[PDB]
Amino acid sequence: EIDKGIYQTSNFRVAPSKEVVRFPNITNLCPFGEVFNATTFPSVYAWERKRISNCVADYSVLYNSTSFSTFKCYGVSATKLNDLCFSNVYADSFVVKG
Amino acid sequence: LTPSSKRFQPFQQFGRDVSDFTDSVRDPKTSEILDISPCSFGGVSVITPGTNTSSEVAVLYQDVNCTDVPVAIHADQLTPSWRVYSTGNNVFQTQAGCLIGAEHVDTSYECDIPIGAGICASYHTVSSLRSTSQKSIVAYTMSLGADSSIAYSNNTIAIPTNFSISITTEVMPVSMAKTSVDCNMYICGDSTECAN
Amino acid sequence: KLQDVVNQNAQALNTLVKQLSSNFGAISSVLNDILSRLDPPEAEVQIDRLITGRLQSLQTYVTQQLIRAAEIRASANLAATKMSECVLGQSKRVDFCGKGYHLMSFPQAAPHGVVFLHVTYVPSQERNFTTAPAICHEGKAYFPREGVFVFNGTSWFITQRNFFSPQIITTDNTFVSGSCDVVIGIINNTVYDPL
Amino acid sequence: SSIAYSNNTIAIPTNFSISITTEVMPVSMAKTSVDCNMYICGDSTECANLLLQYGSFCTQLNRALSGIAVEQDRNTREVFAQVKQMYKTPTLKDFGGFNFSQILPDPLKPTKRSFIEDLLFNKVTLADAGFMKQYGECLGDINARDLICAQKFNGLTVLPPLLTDDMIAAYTAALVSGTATAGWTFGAGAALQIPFAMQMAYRFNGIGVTQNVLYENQKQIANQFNKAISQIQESLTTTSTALGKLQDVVNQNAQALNTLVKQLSSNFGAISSVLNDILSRLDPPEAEVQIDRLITGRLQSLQTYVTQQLIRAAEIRASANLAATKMSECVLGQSKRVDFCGKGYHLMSFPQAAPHGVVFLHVTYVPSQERNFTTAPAICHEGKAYFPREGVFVFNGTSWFITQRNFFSPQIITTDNTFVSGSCDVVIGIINNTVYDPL
Ligand SMILES: *[C@@H]1O[C@H](CO)[C@@H](O[C@@H]2O[C@H](CO)[C@@H](O[C@@H]3O[C@H](CO)[C@@H](O)[C@H](O)[C@@H]3O)[C@H](O)[C@H]2NC(C)=O)[C@H](O)[C@H]1NC(C)=O
Ligand SMILES: *[C@@H]1O[C@H](CO)[C@@H](O[C@@H]2O[C@H](CO)[C@@H](O)[C@H](O)[C@H]2NC(C)=O)[C@H](O)[C@H]1NC(C)=O
Ligand SMILES: *[C@@H]1O[C@H](CO)[C@@H](O[C@@H]2O[C@H](CO)[C@@H](O)[C@H](O)[C@H]2NC(C)=O)[C@H](O)[C@H]1NC(C)=O
Ligand SMILES: *[C@@H]1O[C@H](CO)[C@@H](O[C@@H]2O[C@H](CO)[C@@H](O)[C@H](O)[C@H]2NC(C)=O)[C@H](O)[C@H]1NC(C)=O
Ligand SMILES: *[C@@H]1O[C@H](CO)[C@@H](O[C@@H]2O[C@H](CO)[C@@H](O)[C@H](O)[C@H]2NC(C)=O)[C@H](O)[C@H]1NC(C)=O
Ligand SMILES: *[C@@H]1O[C@H](CO)[C@@H](O[C@@H]2O[C@H](CO)[C@@H](O)[C@H](O)[C@H]2NC(C)=O)[C@H](O)[C@H]1NC(C)=O
Ligand SMILES: *[C@@H]1O[C@H](CO)[C@@H](O[C@@H]2O[C@H](CO)[C@@H](O)[C@H](O)[C@H]2NC(C)=O)[C@H](O)[C@H]1NC(C)=O
Ligand SMILES: *[C@@H]1O[C@H](CO)[C@@H](O[C@@H]2O[C@H](CO)[C@@H](O)[C@H](O)[C@H]2NC(C)=O)[C@H](O)[C@H]1NC(C)=O
Ligand SMILES: *[C@@H]1O[C@H](CO)[C@@H](O[C@@H]2O[C@H](CO)[C@@H](O)[C@H](O)[C@H]2NC(C)=O)[C@H](O)[C@H]1NC(C)=O
Ligand SMILES: *[C@@H]1O[C@H](CO)[C@@H](O[C@@H]2O[C@H](CO)[C@@H](O)[C@H](O)[C@H]2NC(C)=O)[C@H](O)[C@H]1NC(C)=O
Ligand SMILES: *[C@@H]1O[C@H](CO)[C@@H](O[C@@H]2O[C@H](CO)[C@@H](O)[C@H](O)[C@H]2NC(C)=O)[C@H](O)[C@H]1NC(C)=O
Ligand SMILES: *[C@@H]1O[C@H](CO)[C@@H](O[C@@H]2O[C@H](CO)[C@@H](O)[C@H](O)[C@H]2NC(C)=O)[C@H](O)[C@H]1NC(C)=O
Ligand SMILES: *[C@@H]1O[C@H](CO)[C@@H](O[C@@H]2O[C@H](CO)[C@@H](O)[C@H](O)[C@H]2NC(C)=O)[C@H](O)[C@H]1NC(C)=O
Ligand SMILES: *[C@@H]1O[C@H](CO)[C@@H](O)[C@H](O)[C@H]1NC(C)=O
Repeated sequence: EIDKGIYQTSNFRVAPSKEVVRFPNITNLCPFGEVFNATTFPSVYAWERKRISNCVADYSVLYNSTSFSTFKCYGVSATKLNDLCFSNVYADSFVVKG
Repeated sequence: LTPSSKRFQPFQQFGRDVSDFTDSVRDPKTSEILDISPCSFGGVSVITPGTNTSSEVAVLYQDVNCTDVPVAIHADQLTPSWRVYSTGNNVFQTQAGCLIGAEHVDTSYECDIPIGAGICASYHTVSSLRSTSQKSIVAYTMSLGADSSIAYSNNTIAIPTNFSISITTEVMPVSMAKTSVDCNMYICGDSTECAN
Repeated sequence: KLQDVVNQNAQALNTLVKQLSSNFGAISSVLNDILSRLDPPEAEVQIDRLITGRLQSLQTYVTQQLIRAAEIRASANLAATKMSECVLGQSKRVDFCGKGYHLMSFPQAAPHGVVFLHVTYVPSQERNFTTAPAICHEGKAYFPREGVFVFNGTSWFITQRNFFSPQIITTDNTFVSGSCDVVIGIINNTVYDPL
Repeated sequence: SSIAYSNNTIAIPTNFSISITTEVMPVSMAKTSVDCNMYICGDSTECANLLLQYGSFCTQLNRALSGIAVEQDRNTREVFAQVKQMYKTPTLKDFGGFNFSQILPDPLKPTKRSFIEDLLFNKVTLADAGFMKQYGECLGDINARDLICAQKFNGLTVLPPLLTDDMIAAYTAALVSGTATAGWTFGAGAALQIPFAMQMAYRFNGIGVTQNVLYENQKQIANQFNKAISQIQESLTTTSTALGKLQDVVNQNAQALNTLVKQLSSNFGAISSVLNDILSRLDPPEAEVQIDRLITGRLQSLQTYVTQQLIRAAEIRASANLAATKMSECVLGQSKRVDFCGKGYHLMSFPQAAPHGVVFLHVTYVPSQERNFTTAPAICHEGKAYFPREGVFVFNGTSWFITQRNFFSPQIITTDNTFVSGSCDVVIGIINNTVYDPL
């Protein structure tokens, strides 16, 4: 029930119904097989940094081959990784005891 | 999303203004710069004579011309009943904005509902009175006061020959309700742990 | 106005009550729910969230109350001034008590307020006349004291401004100053001398 | 300053000046509205749902701001719409030699305001022109972006006043015309017509000077009035800070709105000040943690803005109540309160519209060119003491006279001039002199 007068109203009339997604066109997927499945890995003290660029990061390719006892992401959510684009990524590799 | 004239640095992907609103983006596929604008342009005000009285309303759009309202409010995405208020025959332009859904009359009345910039609205009977019982929202220019003629002359005065005793009434607040709050009851009222 | 004051206070108090149902980022708005579900540490996290929210809402209420009390105090100071100047006296201030010339005033109690009945004098039924600034009698200019020279159809009279009461022009009614030349619009007429 | 107190010596002015001073009073401020949902979580549905959980605060904030806006319109109506009849601007603007041309609107000018009002509206810089922006004016280049577009994109808007500047100018024109033609009478009851010279004589009586002082010196008084108005116009036309208070109100409101906008860039302990960043990076639970932090911060800043606005509106309301009292007491009447209208003895007053305010031109009578005389409390004639009525005894060089206090006009001491009370012994300083008997 409204008394007579003029009232400012918040927007309920129009809501989005379409999604427009615009990613760079990158064909090749990131070389997970080379980084994760390599014959040798460095020591902890001599740890090696590699830069990854110009690729699509699709972790599903690992599902039938790699276990990943530990997978912990800090700045971001793991469920968000498929929807994100990164300006730069580095990969540090080494071996430690459990 | 609209095309933009914003000039971007060679490698910057988006632009933001002082409030950190994302003003513009660069499309990765084509490298063009697009402006991003809020879904709701600005404030809209609904004018009603009272749900008791009627279900008719008028809409006032504050910043827009009457030509630009269907684009401003995205009429193509609204319901048809909203599109009725996007464009029509009863469209009026005020300094307050564009007012749609109110009949404009050239008679000036005392202000009833203030639209602004000298324009008021009311619920008079339609001037045509074809149905003879219909009443519409009517938009008019507010009347400031009664027109009066006073004739200035030298060597002529006006002197009252009579008087009236007038008693007027003046209502003044002097007090309000004295209220007390037991904040312990308001927050953590019966909980000892919360009280600690 | 009195009803507006009542409504504002009641509405503010109702809003204060309704804010308790409002969650502030806690899991629940009911304190007992988070108390019965959660162990003391995370419970203290949620309860601190609720405490901060409710303390903020209460502070909002009290600030608005201070501002409203300031408005009411200004109104009550004006009301006391009017009781002093309109009820216990006759006010020469224009429109301070009534619209017309203030005559007297009476107070009446009202819920949380006072209603002043202002009795005023309103002149009415005006008549046009021709006037003169002064009257040149013999060689001397005559100016009215407490009046205006007015031309009735037959002869010149002097009257008070607010009420038309024509009087004969005597030496007691008007005083003498200067000469006839300086005044603009002076007219020739006799001034009655009682002696 | 040195003032020499003595018994039996008085100072009496032999001359006077017509003084016109100006008083600037704010009567209103900018009516602002906030779309809370646009300000916090403006385009995000998820954030909006969280905001719904947070509370009914937005309803209360909007209620406060709308109350302020309605109060602004009430302020303007109380100050200016104090006359029920809109008296027409007289064709001839010269009454008894007094020039009302600069006060009244000019038929030839396209603007309906008067000349002085034109100067006043030029003086204030902004006058809310920048705040209003049409559709499509905000899209553009990086240099084209300004703070008003940032305010628009975030839900903060400025509402136009109900009374147009032309309507306010019409009100002030009606007031000035009613004063020129009707006098003080239109303020209470019906409007009686009076020649301007006779109304001026009535004002002079109200001050305490007799009517003949006005009528004999009419040309000088008219010239002083016209010169004072010319000086007002000249002071206004050159750059000055006479209208600094109106500009201060404008600047306070603009700065408050700008601070409100800037607070959106401020982080409140969240990972980012941009809601979309944390939405696109974090999964909904920790996203809700960060978003609740941002919601609390922005809601708090909005509440701060609204509280400061309530306090400022209270100040403006007190100012507008004072302006309405002055319009009633100085414009529709002659005020006997000291320094309420003008510095001197208040004679009359005129209203002029100014951006969000009123300017009062107070015409006052200022005594000058005083002369020292010797005085007596009373005069002992035969056995009886004589006291002046409406006068003071002064010893001119030759003989004793009686004069009015504010203007030196010596008169013969007759039995009509003075009354008799008591005997000569009681009075201290009584002097022997003859009292003329007309019979
Ligand atoms: C009452 O005020 C009005 C103002 O509207 C006076 O009328 C204006 O008087 C001035 C002065 O003569 C005129 O402007 C200037 O005149 C001089 C010549 O002295 C000339 O050199 C300038 O170029 C300019 O023309 C003006 O035309 C005239 N009218 C208006 C509408 O401004 C009036 O004189 C004053 N006194 C009265 C009416 O007794
Ligand atoms: C890691 O890489 C090695 C080397 O490519 C893989 O070993 C090969 O396994 C395939 C079976 O899929 C054989 O046909 C090749 O002969 C093997 N090559 C060598 C050099 O051993 C190994 O399977 C890879 N492991 C994973 C989990 O991908
Ligand atoms: C990414 O895709 C866009 C298409 O959206 C490519 O742009 C096209 O480029 C070709 C060759 O220059 C043109 O013929 C098309 O007209 C372009 N289309 C548009 C929409 O601009 C772009 O080249 C692609 N980038 C990469 C690296 O493959
Ligand atoms: C006194 O008489 C004068 C006329 O001599 C009246 O003035 C006229 O008033 C009417 C009223 O509508 C106007 O239409 C005319 O234009 C006026 N003409 C002139 C020459 O003044 C005046 O109104 C009378 N006053 C009263 C109180 O009756
Ligand atoms: C004002 O003028 C009128 C004439 O218009 C004077 O008329 C009086 O009229 C009555 C009855 O007609 C006579 O009995 C009086 O003797 C007249 N007065 C005279 C002749 O002086 C009236 O007196 C004048 N004065 C007023 C009204 O105060
Ligand atoms: C009152 O105003 C009238 C109207 O302007 C004045 O009458 C004019 O006076 C001049 C000067 O003698 C004459 O040239 C005109 O012919 C007169 N006009 C009319 C219609 O009579 C009158 O002088 C003024 N009275 C006073 C006392 O100033
Ligand atoms: C009032 O009466 C005096 C005296 O009768 C008038 O003054 C005379 O005016 C005429 C015409 O201007 C002259 O010829 C005489 O010489 C004047 N006499 C004196 C003594 O000055 C005066 O004009 C009358 N006033 C009015 C308004 O008619
Ligand atoms: C809305 O309509 C107004 C006219 O009422 C337009 O203002 C005009 O704009 C043109 C183009 O810049 C100018 O040449 C005119 O001087 C303007 N007139 C006025 C009175 O300001 C305004 O541009 C329109 N807005 C839109 C978005 O179309
Ligand atoms: C009161 O003071 C005024 C202002 O000085 C005097 O008016 C001047 O008078 C002289 C002649 O005495 C003129 O030349 C000037 O033009 C006048 N000035 C103005 C501004 O009008 C006036 O004479 C003095 N009167 C008395 C009685 O002392
Ligand atoms: C009137 O005369 C007296 C002198 O009898 C003036 O008083 C003197 O004023 C001067 C002014 O600076 C002082 O320096 C003297 O000390 C005063 N002496 C005495 C005895 O009063 C007085 O100022 C004169 N008033 C006016 C208005 O001129
Ligand atoms: C005040 O005293 C003076 C003397 O100081 C009186 O002087 C008058 O002077 C003029 C010209 O000198 C004479 O024509 C007058 O006759 C004188 N008045 C007389 C002798 O009474 C003056 O009159 C006195 N009264 C005032 C100024 O009102
Ligand atoms: C005004 O003050 C003067 C100065 O004090 C008084 O003159 C003195 O009066 C007393 C009492 O008669 C004498 O003893 C002194 O010698 C006087 N001094 C001078 C300098 O004359 C005078 O009496 C006072 N006047 C009044 C009316 O009180
Ligand atoms: C005013 O005159 C009276 C009467 O002449 C004076 O009173 C006389 O004063 C002298 C001296 O004190 C006495 O000798 C007389 O006896 C008094 N006569 C009477 C009837 O009282 C009085 O002093 C004079 N006033 C002044 C100020 O000089
Ligand atoms: C409002 O509703 C009441 C019913 O409760 C009705 O009596 C009244 O006429 C209505 N007011 C109108 C139609 O203006």
